[PDB]
Amino acid sequence: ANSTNSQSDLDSIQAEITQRLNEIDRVSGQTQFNGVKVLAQDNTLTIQVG
Amino acid sequence: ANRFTANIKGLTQASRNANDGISIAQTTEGALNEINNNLQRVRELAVQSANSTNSQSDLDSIQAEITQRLNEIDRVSGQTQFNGVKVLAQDNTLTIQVG
Amino acid sequence: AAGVTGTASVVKMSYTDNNGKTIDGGLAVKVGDDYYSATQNKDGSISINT
Repeated sequence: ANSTNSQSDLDSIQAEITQRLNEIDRVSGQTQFNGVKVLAQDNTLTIQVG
Repeated sequence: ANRFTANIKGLTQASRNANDGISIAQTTEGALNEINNNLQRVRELAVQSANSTNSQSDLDSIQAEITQRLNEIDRVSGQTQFNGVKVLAQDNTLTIQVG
Repeated sequence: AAGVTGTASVVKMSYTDNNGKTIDGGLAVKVGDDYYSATQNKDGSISINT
């Protein structure tokens, strides 16, 4: 929000923002339990307890 | 806890935002003061001009002094800057989030 | 081939910021308000990057 920023500094910050977002996507895609992409799709997993 | 943490970080950032705003304001005020200093002193010569007894050589000399001060005003206005920003060099509105 | 309609010419890029600072880049091709990054052929002709 700092209007003092020049376009160069704005791009500097944009760079880290983009990198962090892409890292979020990376972790979401790559996380998995025994192959279950626990962060790649809405799901409902069954666990018999009785 | 997450909500309060986010609020804390945002307020912290607003801190430095206000700090830079104050910095630019003070730079502006200092430049303003110097130009005022270099302006009223010139108006003094202008008033001196009014005397009828002056010879036109003296009138041109006083013109030279006034022009020197105008050049100095322009030079100082150009010099005045902050973090690559020239406050007196252009009309502008600057927005500093504080929330 | 792309169907771009208008005059084709080679221009050099200049950018200015809110500070008033200015910079210049390489070469490009301008059709109306559009632009395309350009590369120099060794003979002096120009090509569009893809």
